[PDB]
Amino acid sequence: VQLVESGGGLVQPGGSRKLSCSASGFAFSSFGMHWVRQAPEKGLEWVAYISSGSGTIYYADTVKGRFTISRDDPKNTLFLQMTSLRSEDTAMYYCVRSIYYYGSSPFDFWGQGTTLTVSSADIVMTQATSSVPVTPGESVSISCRSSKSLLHSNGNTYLYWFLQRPGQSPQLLIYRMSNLASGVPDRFSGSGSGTAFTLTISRLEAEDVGVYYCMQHLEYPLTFGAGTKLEL
Amino acid sequence: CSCSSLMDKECVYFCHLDIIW
Amino acid sequence: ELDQLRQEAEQLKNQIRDARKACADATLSQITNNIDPVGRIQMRTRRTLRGHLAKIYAMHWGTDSRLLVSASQDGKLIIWDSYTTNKVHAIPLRSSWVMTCAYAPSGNYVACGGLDNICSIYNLKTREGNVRVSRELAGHTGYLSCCRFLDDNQIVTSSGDTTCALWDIETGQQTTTFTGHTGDVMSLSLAPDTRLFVSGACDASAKLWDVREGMCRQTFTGHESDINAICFFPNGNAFATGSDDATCRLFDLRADQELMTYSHDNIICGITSVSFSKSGRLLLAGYDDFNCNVWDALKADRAGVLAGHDNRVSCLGVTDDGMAVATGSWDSFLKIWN
Amino acid sequence: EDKAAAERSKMIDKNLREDGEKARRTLRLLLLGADNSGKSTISGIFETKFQVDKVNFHMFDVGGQRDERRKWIQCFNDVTAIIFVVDSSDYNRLQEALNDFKSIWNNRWLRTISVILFLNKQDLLAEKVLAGKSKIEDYFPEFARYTTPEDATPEPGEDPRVTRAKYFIRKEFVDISTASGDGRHICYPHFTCDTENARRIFNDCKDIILQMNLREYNL
Amino acid sequence: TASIAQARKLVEQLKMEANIDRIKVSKAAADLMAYCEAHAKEDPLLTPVPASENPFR
Amino acid sequence: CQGPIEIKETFKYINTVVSCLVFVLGIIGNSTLLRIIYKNKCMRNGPNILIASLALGDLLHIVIDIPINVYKLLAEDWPFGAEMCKLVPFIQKASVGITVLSLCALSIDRYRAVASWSRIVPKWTAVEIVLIWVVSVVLAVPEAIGFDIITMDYKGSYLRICLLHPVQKTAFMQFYKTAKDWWLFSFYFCLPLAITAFFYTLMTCEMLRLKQRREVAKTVFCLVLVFALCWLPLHLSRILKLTLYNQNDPNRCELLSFLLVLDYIGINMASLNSCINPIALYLVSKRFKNCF
Repeated sequence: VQLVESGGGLVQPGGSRKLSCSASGFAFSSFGMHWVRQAPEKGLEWVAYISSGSGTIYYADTVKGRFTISRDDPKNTLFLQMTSLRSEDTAMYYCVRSIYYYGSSPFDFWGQGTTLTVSSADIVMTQATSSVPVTPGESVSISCRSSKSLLHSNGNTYLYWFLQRPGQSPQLLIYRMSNLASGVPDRFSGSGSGTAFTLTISRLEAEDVGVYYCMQHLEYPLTFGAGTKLEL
Repeated sequence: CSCSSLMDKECVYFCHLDIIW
Repeated sequence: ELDQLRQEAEQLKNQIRDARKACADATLSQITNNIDPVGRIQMRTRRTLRGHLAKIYAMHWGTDSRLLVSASQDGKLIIWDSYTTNKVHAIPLRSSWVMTCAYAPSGNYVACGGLDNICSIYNLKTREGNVRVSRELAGHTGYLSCCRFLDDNQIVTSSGDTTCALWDIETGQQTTTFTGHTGDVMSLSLAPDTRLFVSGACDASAKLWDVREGMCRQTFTGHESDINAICFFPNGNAFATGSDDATCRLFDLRADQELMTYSHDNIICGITSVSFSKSGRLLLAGYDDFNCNVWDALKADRAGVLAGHDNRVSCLGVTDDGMAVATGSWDSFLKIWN
Repeated sequence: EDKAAAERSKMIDKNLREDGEKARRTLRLLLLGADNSGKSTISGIFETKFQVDKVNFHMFDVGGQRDERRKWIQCFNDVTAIIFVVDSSDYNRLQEALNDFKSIWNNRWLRTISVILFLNKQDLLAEKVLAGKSKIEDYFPEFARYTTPEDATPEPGEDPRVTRAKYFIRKEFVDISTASGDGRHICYPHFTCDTENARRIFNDCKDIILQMNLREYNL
Repeated sequence: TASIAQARKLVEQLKMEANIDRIKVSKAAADLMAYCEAHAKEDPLLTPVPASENPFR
Repeated sequence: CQGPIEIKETFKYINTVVSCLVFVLGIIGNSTLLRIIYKNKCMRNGPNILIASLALGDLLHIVIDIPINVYKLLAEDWPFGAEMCKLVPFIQKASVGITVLSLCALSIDRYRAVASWSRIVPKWTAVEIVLIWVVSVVLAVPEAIGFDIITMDYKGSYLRICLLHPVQKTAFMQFYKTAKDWWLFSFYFCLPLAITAFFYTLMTCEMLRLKQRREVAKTVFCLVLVFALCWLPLHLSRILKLTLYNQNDPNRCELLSFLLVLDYIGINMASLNSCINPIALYLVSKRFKNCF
């Protein structure tokens, strides 16, 4: 499983270019793809999403009907057409891979990304704090507030947690309540009461430092909360 | 069944005794 | 000499028959005459699981009451979602001919087998996403008939080689072999504590085994014809098995005897599947006709009729929490009951 | 995410139908017979990949099974036809071959499914009756009272003793097939030795398919 | 030969099976009835759950 | 002229005994098919609903026409009102409109499997049956509007005659009566008997190019042939009207008498066609013979 994104760099504003991501190590046709943008020293933001077989294609409400994302399973490559470029479109674009079924792990693998630099009535995710220094060996807990309750009548919420270590793409930590992701230690735990959602760490280690991100999946806009940074 | 709109006594009597179709 | 061996064997059979007759002080029908009859129970089809391309042969529930595994002769192991009916996985079997499928209690593995003499196990939690076969077991030279999971590493399989095999996933080789049966063992069930497993064959006999000692412990031959399916009681010291003679019999490990016989004059076809409820109050058996019958385990009374299948039933399953019942037939439909 | 989960289900069932539609254009076949008969002339289950007249035929040959045949056949209720191979050359195993024949003819599951017969090694039968060391066909003395039928024209340049023997075997084959089952299914007695087997099996498969289709139309 | 070995295995298996302990069927029946009546309230099949708590409807 | 036919009493007697016999034979005949097609679940194939629809059409066929055709022999008053006076011609046209195309529909589906190398309620069949049950009403709704009750005094009587009104009301209905004989012939005989003969022969050619195949070829050929000769006398009677009817010659007294003879024997025999198919399936199908 490895994602490589090519293209970007300095571009004249108002121009057009093609962004391509190469997928390997998994069956491309059976996976859904998401695009997320990370502007320099700001928070995460959803861009576009394409499903398996391109049956449904969704875009961010801010750029709805503007960009174009396409996939080609036989050639094993994902494309994102940059129709127009503004000052808001300079960001650290990451490619995300996922499937949606019972027990699935959405947003579990994130690509390294490529750098592109230019020359309402939706749920909003907010965090009480923005940064805190935590000494190694102790327990650190954070909390998040959602505009609307994420407790769907099915019986589970849709709050996701991520760890973006400095110099690499974010990795999934927790995708649901009372369960853990893959390839992550068991010290991480999370719980929610429907209004205030909290994430707890049993014991913070040296590799656990970074910035924590939260994303809800109820309502496709998929807003990303403000990052909480840790210092040692 | 009636070939015309006149008295057509024979034709109207026949269609009055005719099968219903 | 040689005839002395047969004489001693006959003496042993007579001794066990006399011991069983002496231990049969009374029958529990007299005891259960006091208890309240369960009465008529009617269940509706809360979900119709369309999508199968051919006749379904076997199925196995998961640890949770939401995941479903079904196997059909078309060669497609497809995992379904009980609550929302959407397909979860579709594993194209290498061999079209399959007869059994088991879901691991941990949920990370699934297995299938049939006339291919191969016990193919698949990993459902691969990082690549698609389902791939972890390994195939070819030790059995006969047709595979049933498989049950002890854990993520051990699986108990019954095949047409008149033998039951316990496998190790890590090594892929047989751990213990049970060869006390004379007919081809077909149906295999584990105790809730995963300490003993019981099975039946075409010799009209059901034998209880222990997975580690690799030897037979108990035998039951109260049937009059071929038996098809057999399952463990919820508590763990009892079991009941169906048969082709349109009769069901329940046995107790401590008693080492038959207790009831579930038979009706109306029924003319044999049993193809059998499973208890969560508490053992209701005994559910799949029959060779186009419907399914539900029996009371203690009173041996007729409770209800489960129609809705246009072709013979071939499989039956009950959730761990007892919330739902899944019956599969050759009509390419999984019917979920409650 | 109901929408994403439903699309995955909509993806799976479409592939099931797409891969299941191609499973109907290919017709399945079942091969059964004694070990003496040359079934392979025409692991576990052996499947042969061959086709004729734009339709694929899947012949399923079993192996490893010792003697049990009354319930492993349950899986083969769907296959439209069954191929039976009889080693008529040897008379010693002829009696046990017909006991197997009566076993599957009267199966509680094979009651609406026809069978196709292939008397392999018909040549070896020919030189056996031509020469000595062969008598009564190791049968009941009722063969003496039998008479050759003139209804069917033998292949030209035939031995009248050879034709008497083979037609007698077919006559009892017809008798054993018509004893039970009524008009639910019809046994197809055919001879084999032979590059015409592929053509012969296709017409037999077309006949039962044609006969089954008219049976479902109740005409 | 194989027949004598098979007969010896059969007689040893019969002896081992006969050497096991057996209890009266009345006590086993009473235990089974007690277990059935103890878990009766936890069996949805015996007592159907209301549609509010039914995961299917 | 001494009356149009002054109804010979013998003619009424033979019709009453022969129509009642057809009625009971028709009633038990198709209803048994409906009972078998509904009580049993296995007999719910694609052709089975098509066969049941033909029997259902044959059910509604003999229910309406037979009681009122045989009544007019006893007396002609139409004591059913003007609202229903348009109901029988509309429904009875729709009564046989389903049956005439059901035979065509059965021939369409029978040719499919005979010409196919594979076989075993189909979506196409479900649409196919739905289309016929409405297209018959749509093609018979011109009969609903146009029929009326007219008073006429024949030498002194309170006779309420019934026929298609010569005023035609709408100009479209004027075209309807002018081609009423030919439209009935074209859409009940010309179009149906052509496709059911071309396709069945194609099925026979494919099936043949063997005793069962030859025998099944005769029963379908007999079924189409008996259908042609059963509805011919009723349709031929109107054919003679539109061809050689003349007012100048004073032969209308005998001409109407002869055609009225052909009208009642044709409709009684046409009702027999509605009841020979369920008895036809009994003698050709082993699945229905043992299910009786």
